[PDB]
Amino acid sequence: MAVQLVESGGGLVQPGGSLRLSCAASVSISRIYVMAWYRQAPGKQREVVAVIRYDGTTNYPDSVKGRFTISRDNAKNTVYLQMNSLKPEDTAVYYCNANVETWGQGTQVTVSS
Amino acid sequence: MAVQLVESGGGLVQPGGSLRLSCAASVSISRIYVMAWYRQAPGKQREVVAVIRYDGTTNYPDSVKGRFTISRDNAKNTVYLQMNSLKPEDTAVYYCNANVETWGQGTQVTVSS
Amino acid sequence: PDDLQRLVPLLDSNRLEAQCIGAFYLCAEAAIKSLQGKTKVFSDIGAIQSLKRLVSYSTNGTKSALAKRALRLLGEEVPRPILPSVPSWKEAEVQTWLQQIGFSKYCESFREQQVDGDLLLRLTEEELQTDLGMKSGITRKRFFRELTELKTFANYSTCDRSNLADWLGSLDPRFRQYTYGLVSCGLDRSLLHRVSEQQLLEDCGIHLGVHRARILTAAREMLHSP
Repeated sequence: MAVQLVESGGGLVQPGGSLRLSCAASVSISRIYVMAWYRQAPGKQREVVAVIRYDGTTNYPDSVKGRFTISRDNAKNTVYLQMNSLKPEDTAVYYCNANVETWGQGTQVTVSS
Repeated sequence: MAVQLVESGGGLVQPGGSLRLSCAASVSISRIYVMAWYRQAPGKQREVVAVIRYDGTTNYPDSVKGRFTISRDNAKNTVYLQMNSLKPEDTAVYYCNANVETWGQGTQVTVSS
Repeated sequence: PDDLQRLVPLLDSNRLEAQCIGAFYLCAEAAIKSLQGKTKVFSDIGAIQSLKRLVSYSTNGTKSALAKRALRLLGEEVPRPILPSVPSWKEAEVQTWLQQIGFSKYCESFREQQVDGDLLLRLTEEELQTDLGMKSGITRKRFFRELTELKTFANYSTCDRSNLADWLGSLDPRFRQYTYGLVSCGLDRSLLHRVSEQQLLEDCGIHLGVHRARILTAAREMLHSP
């Protein structure tokens, strides 16, 4: 019953440039109420970067509006995050989150030469 | 008369691990009164990390005591910085500094996978 | 065949009647094609994916009932939503929920008082205003908007024996939010039928008079069923 989430993507890029992260679940995503992406920088606490509900209405924080985009894919159970214009401070470990309780394991993302 | 400084080293390493940066001048180092290394992180201002005088007495800030080491090399005019145990927050652009006025151009240093 | 593909996006319509007739047609021909061996047309045309989609999170008795009848004729299993188990939470989940809804500036106070899921679901305006620090009535109104959105989509199975949540949802989907106030106070489906309005006001925490009246009439109508 306990859903398992697995992430993919990550790694490193240059300042300016896009990337796409994927998060795959054990069941149909269309049953889950909310799903979300979270970001934890070294030396600080977690924070949200995108959420999406069962009806596909999404909320973004003001920090990353226009630069990120979250979407469900119903073909294979996978939620995508698209990161278009990157800054140097957007380097952290990223986590996938089901309803509230269940977490993923995270993927490291870094931006430099 | 205006001394030119050129750096070398930099790049990227993993958390935990050593690196050595070099700074070469246009004249004999043994004529210069003080030389110093400076560190500027993205989103903040510069700060000092090591100084060394003509008589070879060195001062370090409390943040990096025991982990860094600066030395003159009199064979070829070059001052070395040795970075032994690295943290994730020790990623920045590093500059070489002659007496006070003259600067280098800097080298980027990053710590991740 | 290819004719069935034209009836595949019609279900996405905004109006009700289009959805109703599309479901009636598909379910009727499923019942027709069910006794023979050819059930594989529903597989390779991909209509089963849309049916398995729309059955969860739908408050429409006709279309959902028809979709359930269609699925159960093809020998499949109906999905069910995966709702948060709010009333068994701890402080970590409460704080990440506060990150999620956007009230991240209050995560400190909710940590000092050690608010958890059982205490979260029983908050009033005095606890918000006095000691949690939400002074402005606009901010408390936004918070309660978010809370009542969460409460209608929770999972009360670990504490609701008599299945009160479905009884409240059958009246009106907006009413499911009251279920925890009815259970922590002690009620259940059997002994519900003899409660007064004045008990519904301060014990179960129902504030709107209209909801009290509708709940009272609908309960009192189910008078002595056993």
